[PDB]
Amino acid sequence: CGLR
Amino acid sequence: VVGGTDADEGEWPWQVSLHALGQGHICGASLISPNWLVSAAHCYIDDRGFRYSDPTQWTAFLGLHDQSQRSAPGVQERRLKRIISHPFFNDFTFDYDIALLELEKPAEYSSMVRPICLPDASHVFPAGKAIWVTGWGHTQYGGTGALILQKGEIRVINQTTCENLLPQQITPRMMCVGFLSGGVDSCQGDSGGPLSSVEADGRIFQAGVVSWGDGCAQRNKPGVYTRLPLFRDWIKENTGV
Ligand SMILES: N=C(N)c1ccc(Oc2cc(Oc3ccc(C(=N)N)cc3)cc(C(=O)N[C@H]3CC[C@H](N)CC3)c2)cc1
Repeated sequence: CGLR
Repeated sequence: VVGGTDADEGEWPWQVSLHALGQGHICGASLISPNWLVSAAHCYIDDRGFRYSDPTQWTAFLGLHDQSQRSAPGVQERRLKRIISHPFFNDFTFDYDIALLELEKPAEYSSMVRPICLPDASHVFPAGKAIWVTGWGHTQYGGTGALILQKGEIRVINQTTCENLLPQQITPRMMCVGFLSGGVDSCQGDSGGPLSSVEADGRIFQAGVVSWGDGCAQRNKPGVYTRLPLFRDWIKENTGV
């Protein structure tokens, strides 16, 4: 979760 | 978003666009798991011409960049099988403005489609902290939605300051984020979207949901957001996530  | 810039493609792979049948983009939402989104309860209220509360009236676009290219490689289209408005959502004050949307089929994770992290219930996004608001909403109050996803950098405002700027309107579920001088803010159409906060290893956690504001980007009128940590346990109880 939570990065490109 | 007022005062922001074009996002890079795939820069916010948890940002989702919600379209009501025949109407185009209405609200944002955030991807939290293969099966669930977070959004704002205020987006899903029936009115006399349209059952915005009826999951079958919606399409979610994941991995979307540009509203005029909804069928670009990487974009995923999904229907909803359920909308869960917070049971304590109040129409009038916008207290508890949060909703959980169940995708009809799971999202496929990709470089363009990825969940945002959720903060634990005891986490506090501190006053002064920089965070990001994103959306396809108006780029000026009374003004036109952005075609290209916008980003804007805003800061968490002290709760007392917030309450005092918006008397008899701020509850402990709400958080002011933005600038007392205005300039950068969310706006109509950004509703339901996430605040993205860069945390200690650079991973992005959801700090809030776009909820309301008096106009957009006015001096002494920061945007008001639903806090996330307060709802971690509600999200778990309702979704398994
Ligand atoms: N950061 C910003 N500047 C900002 C962020 C989000 C914005 O989006 C909306 C969207 C909105 O849209 C709605 C459409 C429709 C239905 C419905 N079906 N009844 C409800 C809400 C209303 C409002 C609005 O003004 N709400 C009030 C809530 C009570 C509060 N005490 C007074 C204000 C704001 C606008 C600005």
